[PDB]
Amino acid sequence: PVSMTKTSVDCTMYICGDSTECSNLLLQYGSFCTQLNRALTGIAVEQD
Amino acid sequence: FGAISSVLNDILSRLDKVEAEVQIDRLITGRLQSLQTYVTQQLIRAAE
Amino acid sequence: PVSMTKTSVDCTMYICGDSTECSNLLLQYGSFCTQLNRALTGIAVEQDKNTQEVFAQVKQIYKTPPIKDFGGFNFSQILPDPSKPSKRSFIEDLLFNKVTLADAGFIKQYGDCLGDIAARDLICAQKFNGLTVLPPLLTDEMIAQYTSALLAGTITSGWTFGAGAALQIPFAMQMAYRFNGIGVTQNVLYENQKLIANQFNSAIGKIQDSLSSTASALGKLQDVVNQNAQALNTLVKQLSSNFGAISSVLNDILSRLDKVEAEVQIDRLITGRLQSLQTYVTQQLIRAAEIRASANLAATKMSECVLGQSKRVDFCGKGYHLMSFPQSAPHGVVFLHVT
Amino acid sequence: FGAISSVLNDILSRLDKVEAEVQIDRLITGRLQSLQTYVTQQLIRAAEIRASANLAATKMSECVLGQSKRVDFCGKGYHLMSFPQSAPHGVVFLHVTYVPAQEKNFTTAPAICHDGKAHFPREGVFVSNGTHWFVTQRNFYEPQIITTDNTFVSGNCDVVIGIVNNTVYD
Amino acid sequence: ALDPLSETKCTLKSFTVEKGIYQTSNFRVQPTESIVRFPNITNLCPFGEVFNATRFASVYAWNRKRISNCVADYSVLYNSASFSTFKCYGVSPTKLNDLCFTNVYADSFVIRGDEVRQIAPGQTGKIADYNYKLPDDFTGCVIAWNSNNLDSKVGGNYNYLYRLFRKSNLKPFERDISTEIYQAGSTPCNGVEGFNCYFPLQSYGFQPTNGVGYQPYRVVVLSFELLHAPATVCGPKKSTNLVKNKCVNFNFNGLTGTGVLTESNKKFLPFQQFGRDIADTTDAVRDPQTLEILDITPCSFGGVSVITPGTNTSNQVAVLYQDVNCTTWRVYSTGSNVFQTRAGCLIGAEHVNNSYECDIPIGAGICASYQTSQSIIAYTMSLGAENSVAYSNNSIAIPTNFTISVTTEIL
Ligand SMILES: *[C@@H]1O[C@H](CO)[C@@H](O[C@@H]2O[C@H](CO)[C@@H](O)[C@H](O)[C@H]2NC(C)=O)[C@H](O)[C@H]1NC(C)=O
Ligand SMILES: *[C@@H]1O[C@H](CO)[C@@H](O[C@@H]2O[C@H](CO)[C@@H](O)[C@H](O)[C@H]2NC(C)=O)[C@H](O)[C@H]1NC(C)=O
Ligand SMILES: *[C@@H]1O[C@H](CO)[C@@H](O[C@@H]2O[C@H](CO)[C@@H](O)[C@H](O)[C@H]2NC(C)=O)[C@H](O)[C@H]1NC(C)=O
Ligand SMILES: CCCCC/C=C\C/C=C\CCCCCCCC(=O)O
Ligand SMILES: CCCCC/C=C\C/C=C\CCCCCCCC(=O)O
Ligand SMILES: *[C@@H]1O[C@H](CO)[C@@H](O)[C@H](O)[C@H]1NC(C)=O
Ligand SMILES: *[C@@H]1O[C@H](CO)[C@@H](O)[C@H](O)[C@H]1NC(C)=O
Ligand SMILES: *[C@@H]1O[C@H](CO)[C@@H](O)[C@H](O)[C@H]1NC(C)=O
Ligand SMILES: *[C@@H]1O[C@H](CO)[C@@H](O)[C@H](O)[C@H]1NC(C)=O
Ligand SMILES: *[C@@H]1O[C@H](CO)[C@@H](O)[C@H](O)[C@H]1NC(C)=O
Ligand SMILES: *[C@@H]1O[C@H](CO)[C@@H](O)[C@H](O)[C@H]1NC(C)=O
Ligand SMILES: *[C@@H]1O[C@H](CO)[C@@H](O)[C@H](O)[C@H]1NC(C)=O
Repeated sequence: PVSMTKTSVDCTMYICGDSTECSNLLLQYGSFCTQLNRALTGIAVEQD
Repeated sequence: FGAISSVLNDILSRLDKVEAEVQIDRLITGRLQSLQTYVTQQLIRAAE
Repeated sequence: PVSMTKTSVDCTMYICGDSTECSNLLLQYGSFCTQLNRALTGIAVEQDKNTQEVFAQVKQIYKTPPIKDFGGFNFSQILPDPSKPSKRSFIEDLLFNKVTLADAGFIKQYGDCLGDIAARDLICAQKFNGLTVLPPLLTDEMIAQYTSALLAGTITSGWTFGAGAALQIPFAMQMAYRFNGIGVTQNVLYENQKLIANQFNSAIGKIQDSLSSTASALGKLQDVVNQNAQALNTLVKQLSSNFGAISSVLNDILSRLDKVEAEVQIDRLITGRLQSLQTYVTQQLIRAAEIRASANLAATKMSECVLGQSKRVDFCGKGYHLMSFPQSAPHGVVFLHVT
Repeated sequence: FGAISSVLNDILSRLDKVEAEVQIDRLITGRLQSLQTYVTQQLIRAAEIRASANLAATKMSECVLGQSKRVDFCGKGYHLMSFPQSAPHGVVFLHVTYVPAQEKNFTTAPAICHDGKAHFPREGVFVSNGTHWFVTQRNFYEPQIITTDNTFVSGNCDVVIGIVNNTVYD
Repeated sequence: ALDPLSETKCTLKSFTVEKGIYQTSNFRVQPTESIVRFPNITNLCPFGEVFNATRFASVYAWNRKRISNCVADYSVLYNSASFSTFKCYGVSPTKLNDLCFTNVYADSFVIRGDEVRQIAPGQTGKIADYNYKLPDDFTGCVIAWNSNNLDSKVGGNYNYLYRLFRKSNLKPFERDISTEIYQAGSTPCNGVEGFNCYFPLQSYGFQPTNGVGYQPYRVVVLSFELLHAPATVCGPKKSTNLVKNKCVNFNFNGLTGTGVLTESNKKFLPFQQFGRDIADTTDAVRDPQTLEILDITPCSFGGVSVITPGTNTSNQVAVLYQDVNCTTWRVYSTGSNVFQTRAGCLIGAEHVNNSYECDIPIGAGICASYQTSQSIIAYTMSLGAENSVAYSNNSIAIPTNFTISVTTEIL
């Protein structure tokens, strides 16, 4: 094996979907979604 | 995740802002934990 | 890359700061902080282990020969200059100048962080939240000395010092045998000695010019340093999360609520900060595994390209490998492969 | 984990279903987090162990099943052979290698000029014991009389730097 | 807490410590004094003008009064005021004496005894929907007390009215005093009452012989903000002197904390009271009395390590302060041996000029060992034995013998 599937996650979409109140409450976290997306982007770049 | 329901729509239609806040926070914490576990497993598999 | 930044975390300081009630509540967890500190200590020890494996392969310190009569081959660019306070080569100086560390030293006094500097300075903010950076066991001077001994052994003795009991040999005959190792008869080496020496000197000068220009090519070490700094800064920044509590500040909750009402908020904050610390430690462990793999590769390359001539294709540069020269670099090694 | 007690029995005997539900949920979350941390650490250690085992298999293939030319891959020195041994959760390689022991100084030249042509050892190095010149292998001092059978001719003597004149036997 | 060695023993959960260096807790500085800085206000809050008012307003026209520049010493209400309901939402009651309140507004009205429960952030009902609604994120305290001896008349007190038949629910903290005729049916009304058209305001009975649920109740709702703005209403806490450049506990306008206060170059805007860093912690504060800006710095700072040769060998230990330069010092003790290496000050280890192989890695090229009297010695580690190769342009070294070496590799 050489490469694996590259994935991206919309954390707001996964956690809250279309709920505005849930997104407003999730705004009190912020950096964790960015950290997860940064790790996923690093994995995706490493695959290529 | 310890909440009354796993659906944000049911909680929002069932409780006011104050009462639904704790349930939405529990759901947010659980889904963030799930995303973190997925990202950690993806990182380990990417290292392999 | 060879090693990464070694970090230590005061979990009580990060989660609770100076709050006595928060520390009393955090005492009900106990073992998680010890587990995180154990993992961080393992990573810190592994960094020094990687550095020792990469650079301390030989324990027999060889000095630079005085005469320096190497048959027209010039190594002053990769040999140390005693004028510099650190006995490192000019190319090593260029490599050191192209990587910027987060902190110049490792001692940041309380008076230096007193005042507004506790916020403007990222290191002050990290240290005021229980995040400290441990220095490597081996200084840059000692790594430069190890590289110096390896280079002196590989130029004066060639491959023999890698097998013990360094045997002196003229560099022309070492080049002749290395030519014989790649399928070319030694008379080609001896009949083109001036040309080969001139080409080697020109290539060394070209590498020096490339390093001295704006072209860095040292992005791996800078990426490692930036990753460590960004992880620490994200750990600092995550302290502003409420984690479902009324506030992200323990002082506000304590001044705003009694013991019973503030207990749940402090527990939520403790859980969130413990989760953040756990995520940081897991990411550090993964990055340490990657750095350990890189350091194992670097040690193998040092053994098979500097201590000897490798027949493996594209393992010690592109082309038919002749020799290799090691150079120290911030948190890493630079191999000059002559092929 | 923020609950009133760490024992489920105490909570169940102390609270009804509704009041004990939150405490049991807190305990469940904490213990699940502990299990997740243990599994992640086990995965990282398993990756490290897998790397070590791959290295061990490569060493078994290249040092026990054959003689390796890689430096310091099958012990310190010139590798001769290796012997495997089992051990609890691991392997022990006994690497048998050849190490030079007693070195001696010699005066050496890159080539020898006999009749206006340069001669080269083609197997080892030219050395002198003070007055006469011999040709010997590099890893062991076995001086031999310099002849045309252990030398080859290439070019003149005006190009090689350091060439000396000595008699080459026929 | 006895010494770093005992801290390491507790952290390792064992009574014996092996040889090595262990990171302990960071250097901690305990506060020495406690200071309170409140704005200098002497006037008492108008408790008589609020809870002792002769006439109260109707619930549909609830009165709002601003409270500013006063001391909320509510203990003065203990003498004569008895409250059936006193519920605080955004603050614990026991902390009310140690806080300062930003925007104090008292909403006073009179309702039924059964409608007191409707005065809450998330209640429904006639009063909660059409007369007076509290916000979901309400920060304040609701107080209610029976006023049958004041608001009841033998023939019936009809001076208090409540809004009925409203088209939509009232927004939080919204007042509706319109007297337009409500249209319940499909027939439009033209300013007259009849059939499906009624007056929106109805009067309470409020007779002395009525039940406790039908008796009048006076309700005062205090709304305020906490620890975010300058604030001008403060609790009955006596202010002390301002202490600077020392680790003290501080209570600034109700915000409690611990740290060192220093003069600040920050220029606060007139509406700003507190400054926060990127971690949302209060790092700057305006003094309520001197109106000067002060930076707050945490007392604890600096990593600490403890080096031991093993409890089975000796109880002697060395302490490395990674952020202290020994050239008062932020150290637990300074006994005789002080070296001040790189990576911190080493106390309890004797520096020697000799170089040995590393035994206990201190860092920055410095190692420690337990040598012979026996003591802990710190030294610069040796990279190896010094050698020179007798290189020459015509000299070679050739082995005349060999050794068959067998080495062990564990994987
Ligand atoms: C080996 O290379 C160095 C350059 O790194 C040579 O030093 C240069 O010498 C010339 C004149 O000989 C000067 O103009 C340069 O300024 C020197 N550069 C330095 C000192 O960095 C050195 O001469 C070379 N060795 C030989 C034998 O030619
Ligand atoms: C082989 O390549 C070398 C290097 O490219 C050639 O040497 C060059 O010769 C030209 C003249 O033909 C000179 O101007 C250059 O300065 C030389 N370069 C160097 C580095 O000395 C050489 O001519 C080529 N051919 C042979 C047969 O050697
Ligand atoms: C605030 O006023 C607006 C407008 O006067 C109200 O909106 C009206 O609501 C009625 C029914 O309640 C509708 O028939 C109108 O068509 C609406 N008009 C507009 C312009 O929106 C609104 O309900 C009032 N809010 C409150 C809380 O009383
Ligand atoms: C004149 C109003 C000033 C309001 C200032 C703002 C906040 C101060 C807080 C609470 C004061 C009212 C307490 C009433 C109950 C007393 C205790 C009891 O009997 O149980
Ligand atoms: C005839 C019974 C129909 C029940 C239908 C089911 C759910 C509907 C809910 C609540 C209706 C009763 C409200 C009583 C209190 C009114 C508000 C108040 O005064 O505080
Ligand atoms: C060779 O001679 C040099 C001095 O010229 C000496 O230092 C070295 O030890 C000698 N080598 C051997 C193997 O005797
Ligand atoms: C060198 O070797 C030759 C032949 O072995 C011998 O005749 C001669 O005496 C030797 N010279 C010295 C100086 O040992
Ligand atoms: C070594 O250098 C000297 C210079 O004095 C020279 O005479 C001699 O020929 C050289 N020998 C070799 C083998 O290059
Ligand atoms: C070898 O012979 C050449 C030509 O005969 C001569 O120039 C040279 O000096 C000789 N070598 C020595 C060491 O004398
Ligand atoms: C309220 O009025 C009563 C009766 O006049 C009086 O006794 C009491 O002290 C008053 N309380 C306040 C706070 O003014
Ligand atoms: C009272 O507070 C004011 C701030 O408005 C300040 O100017 C004044 O000096 C203070 N008085 C005393 C006696 O502290
Ligand atoms: C400590 O301060 C002195 C100057 O007082 C300085 O020379 C020294 O380098 C400092 N220590 C370190 C480790 O930098």
